[PDB]
This record gives sequence, C-alpha cells and structure tokens, in this order.
Amino acid sequence: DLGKKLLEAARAGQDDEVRILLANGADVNTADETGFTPLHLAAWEGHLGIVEVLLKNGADVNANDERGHTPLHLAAYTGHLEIVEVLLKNGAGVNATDVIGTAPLHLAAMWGHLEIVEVLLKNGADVNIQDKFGKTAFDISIDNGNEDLAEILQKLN
Amino acid sequence: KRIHIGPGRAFYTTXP
Repeated sequence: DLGKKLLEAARAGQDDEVRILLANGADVNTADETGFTPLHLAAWEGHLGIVEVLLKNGADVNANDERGHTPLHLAAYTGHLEIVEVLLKNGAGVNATDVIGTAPLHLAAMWGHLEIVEVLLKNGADVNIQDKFGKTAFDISIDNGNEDLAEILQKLN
Repeated sequence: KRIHIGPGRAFYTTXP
C-alpha cells in the first residue's frame, strides 16, 4: 500500500513523492519480496537526495536484501560515489559481506570505480577480505585487467 | 557462481 508506493517513488527518483508518503506514515523500511527497501532502490538508481531523506527519516542503513546486499553494496556496484559517502557518513558497514562473502570494495573494484575504492579504503575497508573463492578486491582488479586500480589495492607483505 | 545484485536482472560473478 503506502510501502509499495514509497518503493516505487524511491526507485523513480521522485523526491517530493517520497516526502509525501513518509509524511502520510509510509514505512521507511518497507521491503519487497526480494528484500529491497526504499534506501536500497535509491542507492541503486543513484538518487542521492532520496537517500538523504530516507536516512533522515529513520531508514535502516544496513538493511540486507535476500542476497545479503546492503545499500552500500548497491551504491558500490552502481558506482554512485556521493551515495557511497553518505551511507558511510551514516554508519554503513564498510566491510559488510553478502551471502558469498563479497564486500563493497569487491564490487567497486569490479568496475574500476577508482574514487569509490579510495573512499571505502578511507573508511576502513579491509583489502584482505576474500569472498568464498579466495578473491580479494585486488585479485578482482587483476582478473579484470585494471592496472591503475591494482596499485591502489596492492599489498606489499 | 552467478550472484544477482540489484532489483533488475544484473549479476556479478566470482569463480563459478
């Protein structure tokens, strides 16, 4: 009902409509069948203003969808640097891992999101985290052939 | 593994 509308409004980037629905009692942490909350969808679609509103309105910054992905996972994968920073500003788990051990740093590293990898590292991202198949973010950058990124993630000892 | 991510049809891979 109101939660459904709030999900679509966050997905569509309708900042005004998000505020209306919250004012009318929409559950800021409503979740669809896949477990996405409005903050998931806003981070995925890149709607920084809505992310801000949702967080001021009590959104769960560390909500997990059914795959273990948090809004920071989605912002990292989609390359939404501003949203990554805002989430981290609001206590997002920088080393949160999805169901196979994948952290946001892995997802940022996948797409060569250079500035995001740097922000994640600035906020305590652990370069030594491996997913279930032993892949660090540095390993991913090597596998994808991303030279500049490897130097930033490189461990020396 | 193919791991779906996001509300669409996207997926990342690691290993199998």
